Amino acid sequence: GDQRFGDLVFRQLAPNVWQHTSYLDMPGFGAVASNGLIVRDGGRVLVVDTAWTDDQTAQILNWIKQEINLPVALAVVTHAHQDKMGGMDALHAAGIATYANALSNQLAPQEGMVAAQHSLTFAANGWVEPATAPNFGPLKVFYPGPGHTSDNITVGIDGTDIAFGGCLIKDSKAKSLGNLGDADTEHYAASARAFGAAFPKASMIVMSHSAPDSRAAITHTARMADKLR
Ligand SMILES: Cc1c(CP(=O)(O)O)c2ccc(N3CCCC3)cc2n(CC2CCCC2)c1=O
Ligand SMILES: [Zn+2]
Ligand SMILES: [Zn+2]
Repeated sequence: GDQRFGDLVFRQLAPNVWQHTSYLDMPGFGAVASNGLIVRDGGRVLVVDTAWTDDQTAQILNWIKQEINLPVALAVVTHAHQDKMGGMDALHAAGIATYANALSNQLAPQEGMVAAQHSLTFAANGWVEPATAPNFGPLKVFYPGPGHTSDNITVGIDGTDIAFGGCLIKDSKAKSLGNLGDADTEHYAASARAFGAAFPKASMIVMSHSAPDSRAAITHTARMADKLR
């Protein structure tokens, strides 16, 4: 059930959850799909990840306006790369409170990203320090450890079977682990499984560059990561 809205695709995953998809024509490799989430929490909307660009991100807000018609209370972005943080200005222009890993906001300038307004910090166990993620409601935010990037974070939705690995997790039939230029070879496998252990009740794993999968994605990604050991 893919709904086309301008150059973006929206798919309902569950009663209060949609997957937003945006495309960037990358030279030689084609038009790359990137996924985030839109979660209705009672009388407000929560956004996970921007589109690639400000224009695309503004089309997510246009879609929310038409299809939900409630204020976007906050957005959380899963690491400091264009597919996840490219549209930060569009969120700020819309007056939306924005949250990222402290380290994402630290990296954002040199990555050519605009920093989120607010910084998340994580306890030893990797769960977000609740003080830093206020009014997140059903969004459960977890730092699995260094993987796809050193600053990558994951999000589960309470009252839902859905967990989001971002660019850390690839689908169960994936060939490679993709871009590893900013990756941590050592702890990737561990981080991939820490995400799995953090959301064990999650039967639908949403990820950046594939349609939603089974938990096989996590094991498959972790198993492919174990070759980097
Ligand atoms: C940041 C980044 C991404 C997004 P992410 O998956 O790393 O989050 C990317 C995402 C996808 C991608 N092709 C998709 C199929 C296989 C590879 C390449 C990506 N390249 C490398 C390009 C930079 C300019 C020319 C090559 C990236 O630099
Ligand atoms: Zn990335
Ligand atoms: Zn990615």
